[PDB]
Amino acid sequence: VHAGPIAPGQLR
Amino acid sequence: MVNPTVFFDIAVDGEPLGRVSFELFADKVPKTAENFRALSTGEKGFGYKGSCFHRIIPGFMCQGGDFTRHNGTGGKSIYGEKFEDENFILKHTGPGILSMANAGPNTNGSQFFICTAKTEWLDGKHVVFGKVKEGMNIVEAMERFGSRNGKTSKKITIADCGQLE
Repeated sequence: VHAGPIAPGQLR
Repeated sequence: MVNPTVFFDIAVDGEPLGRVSFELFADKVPKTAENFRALSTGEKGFGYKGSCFHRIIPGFMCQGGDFTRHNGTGGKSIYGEKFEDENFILKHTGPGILSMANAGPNTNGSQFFICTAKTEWLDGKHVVFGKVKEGMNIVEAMERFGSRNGKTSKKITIADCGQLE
């Protein structure tokens, strides 16, 4: 729902 | 060929900070560059002037371009609400890369982000279409107002914008 690149923090 | 140069004059809580200028790679990503260019001048009737950078994550990127909802949900292109990923020839090679923010494959609208780091994991998922020509120091300055989850300490807006060359 909110656009944008996935952050390092969302990945680990 | 001469690639467009567009600028953003950044304001922090209404007080103007500085100018960031971009070269847009129209010779290699023609449709994505034209969309950002026409939204910078506002020649189609809507655009970036006045919108804010709603999401700034220090050491990663600064994202903005949501001129309808101002929170990452809106925006629209000059083509329609969304358009397809044009190509992935250019990579996210370091600070200053200008790339399309999206909500998955083929969801390009008006949101964009400026990398403040090499972000290889975004290659092949976000279309790179430009780079900061001058004002990298202004981009570094914007970073101080972001947070780990992207919320900004101050209201960061595009006070003015347009095309130089």
